[PDB]
Amino acid sequence: PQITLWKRPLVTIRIGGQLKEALLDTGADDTVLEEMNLPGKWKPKMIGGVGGFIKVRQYDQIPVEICGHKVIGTVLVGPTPVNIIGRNLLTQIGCTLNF
Amino acid sequence: PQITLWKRPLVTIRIGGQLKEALLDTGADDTVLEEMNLPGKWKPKMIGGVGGFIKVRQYDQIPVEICGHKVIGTVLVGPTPVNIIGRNLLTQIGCTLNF
Ligand SMILES: CC(C)CN(C[C@@H](O)[C@H](Cc1ccccc1)NC(=O)O[C@H]1CO[C@H]2OCC[C@H]21)S(=O)(=O)c1ccc(N)cc1
Repeated sequence: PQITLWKRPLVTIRIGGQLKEALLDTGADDTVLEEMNLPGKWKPKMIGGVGGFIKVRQYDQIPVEICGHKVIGTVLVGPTPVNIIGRNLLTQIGCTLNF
Repeated sequence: PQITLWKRPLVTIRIGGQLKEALLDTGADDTVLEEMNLPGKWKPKMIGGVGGFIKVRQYDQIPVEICGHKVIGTVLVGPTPVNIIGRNLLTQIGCTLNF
């Protein structure tokens, strides 16, 4: 689709078997999801935004479905206030910004 | 133009007479710039991101030059780690996400 920005650009994703709403976020390097119990190997990481840093669990090579696009990559899990789809996955769905 | 997301979508803006680099940020409701002087009336606001909230100066009706496009809207100034162009101004340049 072509998504305008008058409202937040929210999409449905599926990850670890669960459906979620997430924000398509060109300002995010990495995808970051709210706290959930994902199985798999992970390593700790700190990410910085407005307000400072959060500790996240970094899971590599995770399958995610985003509006019908089946992708595989890194997902960070921790205390973000909103589920965010970052550039690492935006590039896999072929997302561009146009003006 | 159409901007891919392999790299951060960084652009040159002009605000208050000065050239700056900024991030085109679809996950930001609002435009937030690093501490700077700016003429005009302002009022204090809190804005919230990953890590918590920061206190900013809200200036309304500020002209911003973005990639050759002159727009006018709200600019928040404060201790953000990066200059971020949010939807309030992305909409003014006709920006969309496409995939
Ligand atoms: C500040 C950016 C350089 C990076 N941020 C992404 C950004 O799009 C967040 C994404 C975001 C969105 C909502 C809540 C938290 C974070 N937006 C944000 O801080 O916007 C603020 C300014 O306008 C307001 O509207 C939304 C919050 C305010 S970030 O969330 O901190 C972030 C940082 C690193 C990664 N990997 C993923 C996300």
